[PDB]
Amino acid sequence: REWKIIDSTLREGEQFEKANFSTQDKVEIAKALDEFGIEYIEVTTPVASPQSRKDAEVLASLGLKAKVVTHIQCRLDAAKVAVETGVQGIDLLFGTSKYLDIPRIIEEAKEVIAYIREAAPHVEVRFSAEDTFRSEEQDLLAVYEAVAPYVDRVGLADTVGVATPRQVYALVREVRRVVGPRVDIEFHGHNDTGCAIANAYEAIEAGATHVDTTILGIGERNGITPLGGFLARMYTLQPEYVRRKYKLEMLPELDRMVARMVGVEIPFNNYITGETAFSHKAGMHLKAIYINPEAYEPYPPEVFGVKGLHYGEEELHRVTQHIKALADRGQLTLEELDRILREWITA
Amino acid sequence: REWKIIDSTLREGEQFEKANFSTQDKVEIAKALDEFGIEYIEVTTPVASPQSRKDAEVLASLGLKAKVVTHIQCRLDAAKVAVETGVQGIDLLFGTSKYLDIPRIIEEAKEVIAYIREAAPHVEVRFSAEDTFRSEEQDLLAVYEAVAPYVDRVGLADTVGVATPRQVYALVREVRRVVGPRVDIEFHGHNDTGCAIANAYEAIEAGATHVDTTILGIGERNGITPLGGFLARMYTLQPEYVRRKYKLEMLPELDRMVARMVGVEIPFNNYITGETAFSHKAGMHLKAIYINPEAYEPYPPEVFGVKGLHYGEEELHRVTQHIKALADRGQLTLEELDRILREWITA
Ligand SMILES: N[C@@H](CCCC[NH3+])C(=O)O
Ligand SMILES: N[C@@H](CCCC[NH3+])C(=O)O
Ligand SMILES: [Co+2]
Ligand SMILES: [Co+2]
Repeated sequence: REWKIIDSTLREGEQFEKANFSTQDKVEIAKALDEFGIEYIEVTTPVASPQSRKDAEVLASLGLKAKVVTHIQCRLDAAKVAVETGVQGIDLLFGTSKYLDIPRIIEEAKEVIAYIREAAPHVEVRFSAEDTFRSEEQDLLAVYEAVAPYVDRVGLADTVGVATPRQVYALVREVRRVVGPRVDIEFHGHNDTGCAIANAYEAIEAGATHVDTTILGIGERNGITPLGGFLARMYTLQPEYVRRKYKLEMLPELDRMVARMVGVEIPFNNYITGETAFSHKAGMHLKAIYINPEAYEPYPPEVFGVKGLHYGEEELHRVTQHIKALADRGQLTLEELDRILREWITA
Repeated sequence: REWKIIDSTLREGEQFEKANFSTQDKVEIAKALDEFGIEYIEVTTPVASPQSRKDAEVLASLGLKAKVVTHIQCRLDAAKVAVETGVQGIDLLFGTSKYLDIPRIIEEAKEVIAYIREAAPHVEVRFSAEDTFRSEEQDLLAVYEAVAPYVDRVGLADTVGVATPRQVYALVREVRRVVGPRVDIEFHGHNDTGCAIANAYEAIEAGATHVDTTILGIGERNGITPLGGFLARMYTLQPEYVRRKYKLEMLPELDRMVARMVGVEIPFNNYITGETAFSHKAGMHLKAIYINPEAYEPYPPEVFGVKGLHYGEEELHRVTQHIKALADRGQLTLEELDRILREWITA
């Protein structure tokens, strides 16, 4: 299974009690996420406020590799503002939750999608359900199946943080059946019941292609799938893939940056970067206690920076230039060379 | 599904880097867990060290309601020491992990079980696999099925913290098939891939009856299923059951007690008791952002203390005496009256 991350530090993260990111803070965060290799960066909807709009505009025009995306309600005026910011993708939200008129939902959606398709044909269109896991699946599938021919991606969002891993798996398989071969599936999961990482994993197991994370899991309440924890989960299953696509050794810089900005300490037990993530009580690994004589190690700390014509000339040019650039910055490490070259040499 | 908690703060928690509990600390912890309503309290094997043995003896003879249990390797000399401490249950460990002679395992097990059955017939016998989720299931099931007629409970332990929720579910269903109607199933899960709570939940979904937790999830590395997080997960699914069986309003006292003893701060985002567990950025719940006009709430903070002959005379006697005792201590709250009386009045 292949998959991509949608970072939400500048969307979900702004809901975190202590977050108040300046435009400079956001640029710093986005540049670091881009260097890390994150594929998508979602920002708070530009219709939220003048500053949300200004920040979306700045971030979308930074020339990042990562695609800068946003979200809107199903309103033509919101769509208009979002397109104007220059974002590369727009997620349209709907809700059918028991805790909240399907024909209206579908019609308003198609109207807005039609507008975006015409005004900005290059922009990704996504369509997602707020409070997915308190909504009746037949209502969800009805809406997804109606909109799927016209969108690039559909989204499931466990807004309230109650979904169980096997519910996420089941519903993702159902959505895949209904949207067909082309349409991708994104998952956004809150952590109120301790399932955000497990749910993100199970969505991928079931065929989802995109997962939302934030650095340190910051977000509304106890937040969403944390970047570090999610990477740990995926690294144990696909280590070569994960280590190739992301600069895992910079994880501690990302955690520290955000911790400093929002004024928290990294949790004592935080995935990977927490003080005790790799340690145990000296003297307590006793043969009377454990069968295996070694203290177990799920992954190594250093991986996460913790103490006839011819073809291929374009890639050769890019690769050699990139390696040279790293060398001249004093940043050419064995980790970098591995991730740059493994796909060319090994088979 | 009904189920019980095995607290492991005095077994798994002793592996936590910063833990060094005195005998007094352990008594304080065990008394608080007993008041909270935890069913089982597991202590480090008495064969580990003179102090482990002394502490097991003290805890097992405190007259707690909770059952004090321990673990051993499959050795007659270990079994002997464990029985002598007066513990009410003994878990025998085996390992078949790919990362570590089945006939030997089974024979040594039956020898030790036989000894315990004869020497202490009242003691619960449990039988558990170290590093369960890196072991071949056919090896596991072979051992479980051979020992099950003679034990009270079998255990699965994700020692290395790599199991996925659907693996836990599948293997638990398989174990249930093999051990039959009488034998219970316990689950112990590490959190290295962020799945400890989700895995504990899925084990229960599949038929498991016991789950290990520690306060704040302290333990080796980033620890195991945390008490608070697990209770949150279960409360959202079975709120009446959970609120009846445990004094949920004392959760903050338990988290604070352990945090103080081991010298950590409660994580900013800790389940229930963390600073931001219930909060969000003031002003950021915008109608432009969320469809639902209210900021979502998975459970209420106050629930967890966060800001012809006749029959039934014996229970009437116990209930009236208990309510009177609470009143005279100044501890008779509406929460207490609810959990004491709901099972008598409602139907
Ligand atoms: N924070 C929003 C995210 C929605 C994601 C939709 N792609 C929620 O929890 O509902
Ligand atoms: N801390 C031990 C617990 C074993 C539990 C067996 N009932 C482990 O992770 O393997
Ligand atoms: Co959210
Ligand atoms: Co353990």
